[PDB]
Amino acid sequence: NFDLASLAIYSFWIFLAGLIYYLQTENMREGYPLENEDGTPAANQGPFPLPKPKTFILPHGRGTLTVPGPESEDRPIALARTAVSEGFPHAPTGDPMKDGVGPASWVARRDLPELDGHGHNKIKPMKAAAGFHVSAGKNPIGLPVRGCDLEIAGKVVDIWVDIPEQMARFLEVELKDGSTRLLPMQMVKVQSNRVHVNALSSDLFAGIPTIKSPTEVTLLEEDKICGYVAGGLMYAAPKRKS
Amino acid sequence: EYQNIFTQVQVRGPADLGMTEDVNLANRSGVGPFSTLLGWFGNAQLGPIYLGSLGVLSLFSGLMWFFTIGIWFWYQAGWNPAVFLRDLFFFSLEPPAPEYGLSFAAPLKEGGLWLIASFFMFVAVWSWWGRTYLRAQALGMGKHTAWAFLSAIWLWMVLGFIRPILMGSWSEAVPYGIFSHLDWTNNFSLVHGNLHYNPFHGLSIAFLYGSALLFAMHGATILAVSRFGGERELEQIADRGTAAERAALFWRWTMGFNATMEGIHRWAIWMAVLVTLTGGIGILLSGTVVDNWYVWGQNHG
Amino acid sequence: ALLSFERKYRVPGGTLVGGNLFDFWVGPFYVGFFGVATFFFAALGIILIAWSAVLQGTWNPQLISVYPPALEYGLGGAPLAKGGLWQIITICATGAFVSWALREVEICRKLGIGYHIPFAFAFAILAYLTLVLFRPVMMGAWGYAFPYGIWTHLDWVSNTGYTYGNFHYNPAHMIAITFFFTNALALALHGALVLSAANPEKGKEMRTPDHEDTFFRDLVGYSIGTLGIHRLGLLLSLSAVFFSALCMIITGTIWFDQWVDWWQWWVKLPWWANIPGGING
Ligand code: BCL
Ligand code: BCL
Ligand code: BCL
Ligand code: BCL
Ligand SMILES: CC[C@H]1c2cc3[nH]c4c(c3C)C(=O)[C@H](C(=O)OC)c4c3nc(cc4[nH]c(cc(n2)[C@@H]1C)c(C(C)=O)c4C)[C@@H](C)[C@@H]3CCC(=O)OC/C=C(\C)CCC[C@H](C)CCC[C@H](C)CCCC(C)C
Ligand SMILES: CC[C@H]1c2cc3[nH]c4c(c3C)C(=O)[C@H](C(=O)OC)c4c3nc(cc4[nH]c(cc(n2)[C@@H]1C)c(C(C)=O)c4C)[C@@H](C)[C@@H]3CCC(=O)OC/C=C(\C)CCC[C@H](C)CCC[C@H](C)CCCC(C)C
Ligand SMILES: COC1=C(OC)C(=O)C(C/C=C(\C)CC/C=C(\C)CC/C=C(\C)CC/C=C(\C)CC/C=C(\C)CC/C=C(\C)CC/C=C(/C)CC/C=C(/C)CC/C=C(\C)CCC=C(C)C)=C(C)C1=O
Ligand SMILES: COC(C)(C)C(=O)C/C=C(\C)CC/C=C(\C)CC/C=C(\C)CCCC/C(C)=C/CC[C@H](C)CC/C=C(\C)CCC=C(C)C
Ligand SMILES: CCCCCCCC/C=C/CCCCCCCC(=O)OC[C@@H](O)COP(=O)(O)O
Ligand SMILES: CCCCCCCC/C=C\CCCCCCCC(=O)OC[C@@H](O)COP(=O)(O)O
Ligand SMILES: CCCCCCCC/C=C\CCCCCCCC(=O)OC[C@H](O)CO
Ligand SMILES: CCCCCCCCCCCC[N+](C)(C)[O-]
Ligand SMILES: CCCCCCCCCCCC[N+](C)(C)[O-]
Ligand SMILES: CCCCCCCCCCCCCCC
Ligand SMILES: [Fe+3]
Repeated sequence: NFDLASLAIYSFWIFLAGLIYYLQTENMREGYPLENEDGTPAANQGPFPLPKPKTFILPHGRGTLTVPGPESEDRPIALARTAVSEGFPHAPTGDPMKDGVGPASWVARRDLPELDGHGHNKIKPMKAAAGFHVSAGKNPIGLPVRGCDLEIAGKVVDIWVDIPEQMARFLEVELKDGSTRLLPMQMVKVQSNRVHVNALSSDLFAGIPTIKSPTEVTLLEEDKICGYVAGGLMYAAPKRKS
Repeated sequence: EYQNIFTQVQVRGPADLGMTEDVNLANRSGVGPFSTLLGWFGNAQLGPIYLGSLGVLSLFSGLMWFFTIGIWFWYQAGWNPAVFLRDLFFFSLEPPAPEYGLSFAAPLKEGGLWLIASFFMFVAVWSWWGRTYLRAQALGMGKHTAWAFLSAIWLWMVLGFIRPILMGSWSEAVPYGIFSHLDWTNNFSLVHGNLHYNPFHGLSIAFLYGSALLFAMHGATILAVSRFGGERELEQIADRGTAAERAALFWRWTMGFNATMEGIHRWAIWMAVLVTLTGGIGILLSGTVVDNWYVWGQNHG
Repeated sequence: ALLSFERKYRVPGGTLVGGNLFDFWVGPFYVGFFGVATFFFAALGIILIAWSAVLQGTWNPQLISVYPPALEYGLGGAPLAKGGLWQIITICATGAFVSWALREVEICRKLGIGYHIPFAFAFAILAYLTLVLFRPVMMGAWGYAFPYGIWTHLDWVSNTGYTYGNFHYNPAHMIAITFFFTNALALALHGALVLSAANPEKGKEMRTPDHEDTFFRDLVGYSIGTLGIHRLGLLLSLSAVFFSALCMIITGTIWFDQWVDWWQWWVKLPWWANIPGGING
């Protein structure tokens, strides 16, 4: 009965159980311990223990990250309980786009730009990135930008490029008042005559968070920008035509 | 809506020459041309490439392996280019017949050429393995790639080398031919009593299927959150953003648990690596320990 | 219980059906209307499999096997224990899979993310329906579908394959296998690359994505990039399942011979069929 193949297949299942245990605890380095909806630690944390901490040494003198560690949202959250029991939605108390909740949420990432391997800003406007140019597809610069209400909101003045990846990440759009906003590349349709933005009506473009420097964008800013624009799919759909 | 499967606007700039770290820059090629065609799906830049001693050695033995097989195919084709093209998928360089055991004294036309080809292949693959280790070390990286590559090498080693040695003859090894190695694979299952009943073969299939499941899930997930920069996975590990949080919450709400940006890549590497790791065990045990998997299975239910 | 960052995401809305009626969670699990539908189809299909196991006479999971109707039933209904349980379970399985995908769409909407995931899940549903619905119907009988049992469905794979010789020779099957192999290779590489950058040599800072591109250019002269590798992973796995479904939809419907025959056209073309000496002469 107990031959070598049998011993091997039993040994593998013991190995695999250990491997799954390792993999699951490794995947608990963010977001745990579990919390109650009031924010206090939950009683049932599951059958897997928290992993012991590990450290990353970040490049360019940016410090170290130790996970897991005591965590915090580091921002106000404008939502209210809608039920005494757990499991029910929390409703926005205010303007969810402006308050950045739900699909418009952003994370308090570092207010510093991501850097490339050489310590330079990873994302730059094309007008500040020597050599870069549109090499294929429709060049959107100078094209008009149109929201889901079919009204024009501005025109494309530049493209923000991921230098190491050679990839367009943001369109910079000038509004009727002369200020500009960044629009994620993944959220626009570059057409032959226009750029169409389905997520926002023309009058919600001005509510896009602004950046504090004309030639760089921080990780915090990217998260606020991208979360605002994505939250338009749920919270601007009243103003989305047909 | 835009799906981000193909790039909308390609942008091009000066070629990226790469990180330097401890790389010996003498062995780096020049920069190749940009490919607009490739640029629709991924990066357009071609090269540079690093070519040091192990690379050159690997390419050399690699081509020798290729040439040995090719010369034999021309011989089987009576040096006729039309017969060559017509029967390309049917030619085969077979190992020595069982009579020659593990001897290296088989005449070329009778399996000697196979041993010579296998020698070249063995040098090319192992020097390529060393190259994936050293290319990582020169850049200060972890050795995960070289380790993952060892799992693929394991199954290849079992098939061509370890199992034939434990069996007592080179004739147990796999022939070099398109259709002939398919026939080898089917005959191997018949001879060993149906590989479906080899539990390590079943495990290998679960991890192969699970690899397509996992990459579909992870590729789709990252694309779904690329509107938040989700594909910048290294910085999302260092400084979790809403891309990582939505990615995790999609899967928690769907199936009740989730990964982290770093941890999904540990799931990924093990999923794939287990394919050939269990596969190699299952092949290694066939004919050495278990002769008939179906009959073995019947007494272990 | 919530992840530490989860609460700000737990807002109302995004449902396709039923408004706020099913817009709630059970533990980590989002429900929704299609959460309820999934549960109903799943519970009913599991009950039916219990019923089938009673009729079978065993409760050992490795012997339960719900078979489809005999070929003589063509495409007609069958009595519960002569293939009808298989038919109702296939309805429930189909219902549960589709409900699962529509629940995923509701979750995508609530989170504001793309619909890629249920789109990719649909390819797997397609493949399942190719084997239990599309191919049986085109062939004229439910009995061409596979049985629901751990080992019996493997025997079905083996019987179906060897009906056509060595299934290896099916050229759509070769394409599908090539994508499955290349996908596991790409997955190993992608997992290793990211981990090798986030967990570098002892004594070193975390690497950057620039190190990842450089490693792959040094290794093979090309780097697809961070967006490209996830595009590729999705394409490889989806293409593998797509050519899987293709290789079966055409087997027994527009091709009936041994698959090795498909390659004998290239063999006996009239301008070189007769040249002697080699393999095919
Ligand atoms: C795809 C082409 C063939 C086929 C060919 C093979 C071959 C060949 C093999 C399997 C194997 C398996 N197949 Mg099959 N299989 C098919 C269709 C299916 C379907 C289906 C509804 O279409 C299902 C659920 C399964 C399920 C299974 C598992 C029992 C096992 C490992 C799969 C795996 O890990 O995948 C990847 C998925 C994951 C890693 C995620 C987890 C999936 C879990 C494990 C699914 C379990 C389902 C459970 C047994 C049944 C339902 C439970 C309900 C409560 C009723 N197969 C078709 C007919 N399958 C292998 C085996 O060991 O069989 C004994 C094997 O060797
Ligand atoms: C009639 C056929 C038999 C059968 C016989 C076998 C046999 C025999 C074997 C498998 C193996 C495998 N089978 Mg089986 N198999 C059958 C039915 C199935 C079914 C099914 C639908 O029923 C499925 C899904 C599978 C699936 C699988 C895989 C899980 C597994 C291969 C892993 C792998 O990645 O290998 C591909 C990867 C490699 C071979 C490693 C390659 C590594 C080297 C280093 C690469 C060198 C490259 C070289 C240098 C050239 C490079 C060119 C450069 C690009 C320039 N089989 C039936 C029962 N199967 C293998 C296994 O592990 O079994 C346990 C195996 O050996
Ligand atoms: C696992 C069990 C069996 C097996 C079962 C199968 C089955 C079944 C199938 C294949 C298929 C293939 N197998 Mg096999 N195969 C085995 C072991 C091997 C080994 C090895 C080092 O051991 C090699 C080099 C190959 C190579 C190959 C390719 C010809 C092909 C596509 C593989 C793939 O997806 O690669 C992933 C890698 C890449 C995408 C990178 C680039 C790789 C290039 C294309 C491979 C070149 C190899 C060789 C030099 C090519 C000569 C080409 C011209 C004819 C001149 N097999 C073992 C013995 N293999 C499929 C096929 O199409 O067969 C006709 C197929 O249907
Ligand atoms: C002796 C057998 C024959 C042979 C005959 C066949 C036959 C016959 C078929 C294949 C098919 C396949 N073969 Mg073949 N094949 C052989 C040898 C091989 C070898 C090899 C190394 O030699 C390889 C690599 C392959 C590879 C493959 C794949 C291309 C394909 C299986 C994947 C697929 O379709 O997934 C598709 C995926 C699915 C069907 C999964 C669907 C899952 C659903 C949507 C969700 C399930 C949920 C579950 C029930 C719930 C789980 C709940 C949880 C438990 C909580 N075959 C030999 C020569 N092969 C199959 C195919 O192409 O099918 C289309 C097929 O039918
Ligand atoms: C974990 C399991 C999976 C896996 C993993 C894996 N494979 C790997 C790795 C990893 C982690 C590597 O790091 C390594 C690598 O470098 O990948 C980029 C490798 C790799 N896996 C490879 C192949 C491969 N892997 C396979 C399988 C798998 N690999 C598994 C599914 C398969 C199959 C059969 O399924 C194949 C064919 C290679 C791409 C590469 C190993 C490279 C190597 O060993 O090279 C030595 C050989 C040569 C240098 C010879 C090259 C030249 C040829 C003789 C052709 C010449 C043609 C002609 C002369 C010229 C034509 C020119 C014109 C077109 C212009
Ligand atoms: C298309 C590429 C690959 C892929 C993709 C994919 N699969 C997916 C997804 C994606 C993107 C999901 O989002 C989804 C998911 O949530 O994953 C966690 C899913 C998923 N893929 C799964 C399984 C699976 N996928 C597979 C394949 C693959 N899926 C492809 C290779 C396979 C196999 C055999 O290769 C399996 C086993 C599940 C984990 C999950 C879908 C879960 C689901 O639909 O749940 C609803 C249903 C139930 C809770 C139970 C229903 C029970 C039935 C009523 C009764 C039993 C019927 C069944 C026919 C019996 C079968 C017996 C077997 C022995 C034959
Ligand atoms: C970058 O990103 C990434 C991540 O992130 C950072 C990720 O994580 C992931 C995710 C990947 C991983 C976590 C890796 C591991 C995953 C794999 C290896 C893939 C394999 C997956 C598995 C094997 C697990 C699959 C298991 C499944 C399918 C889930 C288990 C099945 C269930 C439990 C289904 C049950 C849920 C259902 C049916 C939906 C509805 C739920 C219910 C509870 C229904 C109840 C119905 C009712 C009627 C309840 C009634 C109650 C009422 C009325 C209450 C009333 C209230 C009052 C008080 C009034 C990826 C890909 C990623 O790339
Ligand atoms: C004009 O044409 C020319 C002449 C230029 C050509 O060259 C054309 C070339 C071709 C047409 C090439 C055709 C090539 C193929 C068809 C390749 C197909 C190959 C496969 C499908 C691979 C099958 C599996 C191969 C395996 C399993 C190899 C195993 C190798 C062993 C693990 C190595 C063991 C080592 C041994 C036995 C030697 C021992 C020596 C030591 C030092 C250890
Ligand atoms: C007798 C049968 C047993 C198998 C025989 C040998 C087969 C060879 C297989 C090797 C193991 C499979 C690969 C391991 C998993 C993938 C790598 C990984 O995740 O761990 C490596 C990790 O630490 C990083 O390396 P370092 O940077 O050096 O710490
Ligand atoms: C509760 C379940 C218990 C099951 C029974 C006990 C365990 C069974 C036996 C063995 C399981 C062994 C699993 C080992 C997983 C691999 C661990 C590992 O590789 O650690 C080092 C690694 O981080 C370095 O990676 P990097 O940090 O990326 O370099
Ligand atoms: C001199 C020019 C010679 C050109 C020769 C071209 C050879 C192309 C071969 C393989 C590419 C496919 C690789 C797929 C695996 C990628 C793994 C990965 O994760 O890469 C991410 C990205 O590259 C970093 O972020
Ligand atoms: C075979 C692959 C399935 C692996 C199963 C992983 C189980 C993880 C469940 C952990 C529960 C997490 N939770 C909800 C307590 O936080
Ligand atoms: C690392 C992820 C773990 C995935 C686990 C997959 C479980 C599949 C079980 C297949 C059973 C095969 N067999 C012959 C031993 O029964
Ligand atoms: C192999 C099947 C995997 C199923 C995993 C079930 C979902 C995880 C359980 C969640 C339970 C939550 C309780 C503590 C929060
Ligand atoms: Fe990734």
